[PDB]
Amino acid sequence: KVFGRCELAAAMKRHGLDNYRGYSLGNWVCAAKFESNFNTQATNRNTDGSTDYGILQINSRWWCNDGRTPGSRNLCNIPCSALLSSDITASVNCAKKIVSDGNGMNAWVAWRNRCKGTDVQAWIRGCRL
Ligand SMILES: [Cl-]
Ligand SMILES: [Cl-]
Ligand code: NA
Repeated sequence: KVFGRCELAAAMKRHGLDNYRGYSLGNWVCAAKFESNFNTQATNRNTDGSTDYGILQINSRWWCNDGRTPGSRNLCNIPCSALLSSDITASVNCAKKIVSDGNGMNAWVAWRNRCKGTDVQAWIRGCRL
């Protein structure tokens, strides 16, 4: 599923991400835009052999099991394919664990390079929330 901007904002609110660990909703919408272009099906292979999955590009070395990343830790205890669903619950639940690990949203490269320090509230402007 390719979400619209405001539709995704509403879904992430319904799932408790607004101000989760102090990150306002716009931060999460901005991260999703630049990680996946709001597409739940997005996948991208990395040089180390791991793969990133879904709307928030969650990595198969640490967070989910894809059966082809040797030494994977599977800290979210889920198959990576579950992160590609039109239902974002599994992605949100795993993201909550990632953002709590100590580095906050700096775990998402695109957030640090394209969202951090910008006017992220623009990503929710106009939306009925
Ligand atoms: Cl959803
Ligand atoms: Cl933080
Ligand atoms: Na915001």
